Amino acid sequence: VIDFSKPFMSLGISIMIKKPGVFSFLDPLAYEIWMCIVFAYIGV
Amino acid sequence: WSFYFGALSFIIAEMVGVLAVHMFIDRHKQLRA
Repeated sequence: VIDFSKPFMSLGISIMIKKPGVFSFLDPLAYEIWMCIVFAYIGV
Repeated sequence: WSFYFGALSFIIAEMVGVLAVHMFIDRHKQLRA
């Protein structure tokens, strides 16, 4: 129904998604493990 | 706070046991001398 010129801009359908602690070296073991390690050290 | 009450109880119990063991040792050293 209307005349289009050549595309002045090209686009497509795209996906938009939403985009270390100081003591993070303790992260491999849980906090309870460290606490029980201290307790076991005292007991030993 | 009651979990940490138990933990503090553990720590104090170990320290008091160490104190009792020193008293036993001291009694026997005084007996020796």
